[PDB]
Amino acid sequence: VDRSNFKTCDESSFCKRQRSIRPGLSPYRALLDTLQLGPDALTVHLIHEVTKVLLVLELQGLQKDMTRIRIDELEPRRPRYRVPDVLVADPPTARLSVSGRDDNSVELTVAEGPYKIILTAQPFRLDLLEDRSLLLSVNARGLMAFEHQRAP
Amino acid sequence: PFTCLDGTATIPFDQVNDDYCDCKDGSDEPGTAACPNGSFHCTNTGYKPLYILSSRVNDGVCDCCDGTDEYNSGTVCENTCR
Amino acid sequence: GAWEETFKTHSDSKPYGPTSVGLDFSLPGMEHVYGIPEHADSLRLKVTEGGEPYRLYNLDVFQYELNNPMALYGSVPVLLAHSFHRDLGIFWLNAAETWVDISSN
Amino acid sequence: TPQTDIRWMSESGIIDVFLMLGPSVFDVFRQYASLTGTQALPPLFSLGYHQSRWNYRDEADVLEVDQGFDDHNMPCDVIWLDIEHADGKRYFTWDPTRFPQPLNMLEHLASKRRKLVAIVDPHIKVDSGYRVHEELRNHGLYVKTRDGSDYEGWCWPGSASYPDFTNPRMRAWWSNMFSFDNYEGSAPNLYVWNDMNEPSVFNGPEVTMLKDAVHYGGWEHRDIHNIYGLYVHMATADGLIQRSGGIERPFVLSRAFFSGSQRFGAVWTGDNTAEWDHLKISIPMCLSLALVGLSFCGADVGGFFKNPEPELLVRWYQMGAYQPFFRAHAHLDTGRREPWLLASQYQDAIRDALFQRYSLLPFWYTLFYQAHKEGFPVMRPLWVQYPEDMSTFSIEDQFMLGDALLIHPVSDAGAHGVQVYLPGQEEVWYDIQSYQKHHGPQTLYLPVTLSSIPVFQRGGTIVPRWMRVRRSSDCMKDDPITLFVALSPQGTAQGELFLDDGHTFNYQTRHEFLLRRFSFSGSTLVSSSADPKGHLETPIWIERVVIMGAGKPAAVVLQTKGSPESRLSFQHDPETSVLILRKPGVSVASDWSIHLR
Ligand SMILES: NNNc1ccc(NCCOCCN[C@H]2C[C@](O)(CO)[C@@H](O)[C@H](O)[C@H]2O)c([N+](=O)[O-])c1
Ligand SMILES: [Ca+2]
Ligand SMILES: [Ca+2]
Repeated sequence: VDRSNFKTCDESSFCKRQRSIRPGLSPYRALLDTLQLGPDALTVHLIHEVTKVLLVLELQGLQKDMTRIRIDELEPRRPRYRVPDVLVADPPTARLSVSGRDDNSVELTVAEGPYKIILTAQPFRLDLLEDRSLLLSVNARGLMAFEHQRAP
Repeated sequence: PFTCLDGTATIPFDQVNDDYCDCKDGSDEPGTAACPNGSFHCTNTGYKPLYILSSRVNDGVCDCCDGTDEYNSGTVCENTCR
Repeated sequence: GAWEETFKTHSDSKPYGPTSVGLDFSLPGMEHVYGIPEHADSLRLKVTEGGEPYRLYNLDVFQYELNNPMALYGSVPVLLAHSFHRDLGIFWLNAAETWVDISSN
Repeated sequence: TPQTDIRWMSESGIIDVFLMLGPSVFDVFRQYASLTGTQALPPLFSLGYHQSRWNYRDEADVLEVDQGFDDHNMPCDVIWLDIEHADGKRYFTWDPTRFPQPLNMLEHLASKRRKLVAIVDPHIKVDSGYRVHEELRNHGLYVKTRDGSDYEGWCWPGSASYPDFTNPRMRAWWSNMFSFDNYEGSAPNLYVWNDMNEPSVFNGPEVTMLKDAVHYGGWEHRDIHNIYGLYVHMATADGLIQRSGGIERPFVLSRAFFSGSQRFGAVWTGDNTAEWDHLKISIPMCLSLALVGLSFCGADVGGFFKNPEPELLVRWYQMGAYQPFFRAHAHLDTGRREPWLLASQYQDAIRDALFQRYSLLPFWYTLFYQAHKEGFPVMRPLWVQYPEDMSTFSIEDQFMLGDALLIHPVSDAGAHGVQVYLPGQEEVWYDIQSYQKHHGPQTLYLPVTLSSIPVFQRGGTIVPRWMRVRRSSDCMKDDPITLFVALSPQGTAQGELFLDDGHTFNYQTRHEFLLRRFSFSGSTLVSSSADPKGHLETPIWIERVVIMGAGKPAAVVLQTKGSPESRLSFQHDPETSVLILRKPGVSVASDWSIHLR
């Protein structure tokens, strides 16, 4: 039963860093001034409040009642890996619409409903609903962590 | 009519080798693969006879040296009783 | 260990430094989650609060043991949540070493 | 108030997550399947029984094993060749003393209508006399280190290099290596097992490849690790397709896998142990794989490490007979445990388990066709079929095959009974051995013997069987079907049956297949087409109908398109309410109906 051959989370330096982040107030916030509704996606800039790192959230409603969330750096020194050959097709998208807005929130409707996505600006948060039933939240515990590419 | 070797029934002769198992001992299907406990007799003319499982009739595998167990399976068996 | 890092006697030159990514998800109404093979563990996934997270990293583990979250030979980063009222799934499309924490409240 | 939180932490790449909103679990199956695809339809033979070990000695040993199955009347479709069949673990080769004429061995197995599987691992012995190594080295297709040199690690042949399967040019090379001209000694009845494809590296960190090795495009190994095995699996399966001219369906078993691996064949749970708790854990492990799309799952029957006692081996065959990938396999230093080497009482229960599996192949094949078309798992937790019964949400000593069969294998030494939870409000369940009907929901105490496999058929379902068990599935694939109709409390039932040639892509490229719907209501059994696009030349016919839960009719009438109205003889057991309709004799491609007057 000698498992010293394999790392625990503590012996993995990125696991130890990430897991040390505990539930709390997230330092990320969406810049609703940068919001853009494209043909296939909604894109909005995120920012780390302390480090001022800029990320890009790409939000997509998809056919068959699915949502895709992709986050990358806005200006990366080098490209990040995106998994190829696993998806059998470029997933067919459904149109998003802004159906509600205030100073800290943007409500998005997937096609003509009943699915909605609430993007909270500060702190950054995503809520997914069918009508008025909350299905799922993203970054509700503030555990989002994105280590940007530093000088090598 | 025909009666099983174990007396479990009596059937018209059109149910002997009719490719459905009607006797508990398999005796109504000596020429087919219909009974799970039946046997097929390899005559093997001029040589040693052989009994094989009914499940090996027309399975596409040559079990008798004379090839008579494969008569409607798409496998053509040569005579190898030599 | 944020850049150059050693484990036992093996050295990772980590030329790009720390680049990890992470994100949490809340599933109101869900008490039962399943999936993320491969682990020699129960069908209903356990909470990881007092121990190790589930690990997804294809590894050859000699004489692996039962009822633990060690990463085994395959990794499918897909989690299913089931309740009386609904079913949901999360598909985390990432090919790197991935750890998964699960907490119930 | 109850809530579960999930946190994902990855070493590199972007954040890329799909939220699949259901609302039912079958909606989630369809959602995920539309993203990563569905289970590849296995060739029928690969759903039979596989006999393997590390290692069969030589060609004579393989042929003795083949003859052993026939001499002891046990079915088997495939015999497996582990790493000792090659020349010093140089893959795509044959040991010149022990496997000098592989074409003859494969031809002997072909004459028994059986297949062979050979292991091909993705590590390549560093050896200037090894043509595979020379070509990959000369074409620069190996994983590299930061200084530009080819990576060298340790595995079965000693020092070995690792092809860069993330490079599409490497995968095409690999696929072409499986042509009958390149893989000398291979033949159409030879299939492939990809092992150690994590990749396993004996002198590497955590027995795998260094994080900072470099792949195609400059990506680090830390970026790509968990799809390395998938690329091996994919390239191998494409190679088995290409070598046939695009006609034959592949069969590839892989140890490492990722999302999407279901498109390329089967997986198994690796090196388990000949112990009772490892037998038990095969259910939750394969159930967790089924839920995420990998339906073609299994565990080594008898355990890989150590020697199972005869009772444990019996229970493992019974368990494995009702799991999707069904292979016995064993470590180099274990005793031989081909199933006829045990005492007769253990042999008889193992043979009974094999017969049940072979009889159920039409049912297995149809479940895999539904997995292939819809993305629905073959093996299912009870909560998938009873999503509102909260007492099933954790069950893992029991599983379902489709919606029709509930299985509770014995997994304890010396057990005198099992406790079977039969779920469902207004549901009935038939013990397929005693035909006893049981109403749900209840926990039934079922006494067992060594030969017991607790299996129940759900009321409202129709299960097709080949009751003529032969030596392999190729021998059976033109045989007539027996239909097992389990009547719901409303006197209804339904089921499906998929048929094709058993091994090609003609079902898809030429629509050469049958998909039949069988339905019972009122007092009539009806067969109709569930897909009119499918036509198939086949001699398969309906030789028998077994109806559970039925009274004695006064007469039984069959009507078939193109035929006069016919009368069928029948047998009824008043104790078990089982009705057997004798020899309907109708082609499985024909619409027909049987009326119970
Ligand atoms: N060259 N170095 N020498 C060396 C010799 C012996 C060992 N013991 C390991 C025993 O574990 C086997 C792992 N099992 C693999 C592979 C198969 O056993 C054969 O292909 C297959 O049967 C299994 O199904 C498959 O899962 C080791 N070592 O490093 O452990 C190194
Ligand atoms: Ca007859
Ligand atoms: Ca024959």
